[PDB]
Amino acid sequence: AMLTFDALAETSEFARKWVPFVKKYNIEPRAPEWYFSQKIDYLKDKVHPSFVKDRRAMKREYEEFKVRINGLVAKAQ
Repeated sequence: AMLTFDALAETSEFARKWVPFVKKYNIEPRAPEWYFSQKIDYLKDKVHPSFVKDRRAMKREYEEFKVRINGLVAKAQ
């Protein structure tokens, strides 16, 4: 029930980075929590030269997003 104007805009700004990312590199699975948490070594079958750099940026964007959300849950009491 976290839907608030800040929660919605942040989720949308993140999904607008994650969704292209998933399509471009055919990320499996598509859920970002399960993907980064499966530390099954994730380089198999990836061939694009921008992947390593983009995956590292994206992990940082996800992690920061997850924190901003945490701070919106705690700002609803």
